[PDB]
Amino acid sequence: KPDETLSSQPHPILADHWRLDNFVADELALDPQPVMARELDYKVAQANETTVVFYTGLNELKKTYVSYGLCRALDPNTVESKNAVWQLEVPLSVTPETVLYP
Amino acid sequence: DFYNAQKMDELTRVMRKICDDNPEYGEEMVLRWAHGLSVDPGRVPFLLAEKSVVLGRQIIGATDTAGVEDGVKRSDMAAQLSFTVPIPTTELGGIIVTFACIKPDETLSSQPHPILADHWRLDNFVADELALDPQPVMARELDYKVAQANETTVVFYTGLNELKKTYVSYGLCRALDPNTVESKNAVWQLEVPLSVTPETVLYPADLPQYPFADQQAEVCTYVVQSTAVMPTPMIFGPSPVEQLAVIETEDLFE
Amino acid sequence: DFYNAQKMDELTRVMRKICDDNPEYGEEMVLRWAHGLSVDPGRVPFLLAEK
Amino acid sequence: SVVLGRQIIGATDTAGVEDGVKRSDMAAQLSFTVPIPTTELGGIIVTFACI
Amino acid sequence: YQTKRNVRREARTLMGRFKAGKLAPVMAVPVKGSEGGMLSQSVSFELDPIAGRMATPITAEMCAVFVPVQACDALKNPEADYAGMTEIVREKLLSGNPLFVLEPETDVSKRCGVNPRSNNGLMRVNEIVRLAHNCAVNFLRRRRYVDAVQLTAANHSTTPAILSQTVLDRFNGALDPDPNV
Amino acid sequence: AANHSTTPAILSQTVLDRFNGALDPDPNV
Repeated sequence: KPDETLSSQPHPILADHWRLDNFVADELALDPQPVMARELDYKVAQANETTVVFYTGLNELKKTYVSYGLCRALDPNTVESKNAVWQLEVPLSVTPETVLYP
Repeated sequence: DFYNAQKMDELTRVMRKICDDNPEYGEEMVLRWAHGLSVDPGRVPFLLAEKSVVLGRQIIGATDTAGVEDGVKRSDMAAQLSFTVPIPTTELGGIIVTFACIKPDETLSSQPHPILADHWRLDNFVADELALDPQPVMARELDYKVAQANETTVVFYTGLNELKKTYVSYGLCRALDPNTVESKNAVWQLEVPLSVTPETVLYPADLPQYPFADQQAEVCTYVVQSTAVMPTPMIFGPSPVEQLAVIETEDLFE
Repeated sequence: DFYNAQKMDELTRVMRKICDDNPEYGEEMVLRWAHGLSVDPGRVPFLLAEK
Repeated sequence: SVVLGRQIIGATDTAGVEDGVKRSDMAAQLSFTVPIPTTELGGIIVTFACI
Repeated sequence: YQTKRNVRREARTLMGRFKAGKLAPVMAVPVKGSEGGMLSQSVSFELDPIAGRMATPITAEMCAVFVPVQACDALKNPEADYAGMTEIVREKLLSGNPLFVLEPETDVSKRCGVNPRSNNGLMRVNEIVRLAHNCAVNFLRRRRYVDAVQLTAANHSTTPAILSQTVLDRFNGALDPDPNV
Repeated sequence: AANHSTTPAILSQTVLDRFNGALDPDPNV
């Protein structure tokens, strides 16, 4: 198998508005909040953005962030002699529960 | 007078030492300093780390008949840099931006010899003692790549024989033809126009890569690796649980 | 509920203890406290002696 | 003064192995440190390098 | 509430190419209020093949700049008075309207490694990264020479590097001397 | 029992487990 590491995922903080958190209000939050698509990868269709992938967590998208991919400025046509890229580009979003390779 | 002077002169140098020793506050901190005031500290940026290194070299030589006869070889350059610094806690936070820049040798190549490029004349030491004023340093004293009109122009106005304290040069012999030494092409240095715009902290907008086959190509190939641990006061609320089909189906709780 | 309550009730008393324990900032420091901010310190007066 | 060293690099391709093609590389290093002679009117120090 | 109780973790690995002689940004780690800890970054270097032998040394530098939110506000609102003061930004945060809003992707954002957000099918990224980069570039330039050319909040591409020693400083000169001294 | 060919591998960590999520939470908890 190749490396199982994500490459298409927006930064939880830098990809969203810079807003001041209400800590007091967040204390009174012990219910499952939605985690809609477009929070997991940027390769999302127009209709799928509103759909809810999984229904869990309060700021769970910030406990751990892991990414491994090429810079968006770089052209993949190059680095054919430094082609150190082999990772699973799973569609994500759709079918979040899946123990099966493509 | 001569007491207000010899004090304003000395006091002026103190002001000069603040603008440069405390940058990004020039012409504003000195004014507040004189009146006995201060500036807001938290607005200013600051540096966290600064690492530098010179790339190593490895030579790989061709073994085929053509390579052996001609003497073909390759140069490989690589380096590693890393730092570990603490993050500065702030009420409103901030952004940490990292940079990675590759530059050639910053050494002059076009500059006349102060002594051998001028007339051999006997200095008047007694007269030079009575010289404590800023003398001109006109163009044509810094490089020989100067237009006809620019020779008379004054680049900077400073120094008494300051062009002889230190002389540094690194360049090819003028007799040599650059068309040769294409297999010993160890030349990569900044050929800044000089003379014009003496004050400039900026590289030219287009720096060609002479040693590389493609000048417009991005020579380097960088791989970054960052790991950050950031204690934060965020709540990080709970993790829900899945639903069991047996419950609400067979009425285990009734 | 009864967990948001029994927490808001307890958290409310903490807010009450700040306005009185830190006067001349009532209804303004608690708001900044909840969001995790602070106030400008040098504007406020303070007492020197009391005999 | 010094006598140049020699290093031999041999071809490995089929033509080079059969014919026995090889190259000779010659290099040397020279340096000195001497005091400059002080004179009232000065002088010029000229260096030479001859093979 | 401004005390450490929990921890975050980030692990970003990126790959790309940057032209020599250009101050190329590589990464941008965000820091929010009342946060701290350890930061560890590493960058590798690998140049394209060079014909013949190289004797002129090539220098590679790694730099890190912390840009407060206060400085970024000044670039966004330069004409406004008191724009970058702590109280002004502190008050605007309480209003509710976000202090920084999303902008389209740019080379600085793409090179900093921040992945975009699909807002109605268009890639989006916060404006703070671009503003922070320009301020950081100016800060580096000011160290060599205070009266250096300053970049506005319209820059959306890399910048040329900064000389180690200017011509004026090399000769210990001055453009306009003073008569009193 | 109709499979007569190899099968794709199994992921080391699913998306749902990676984020510690759930498709349908419970109301009682």
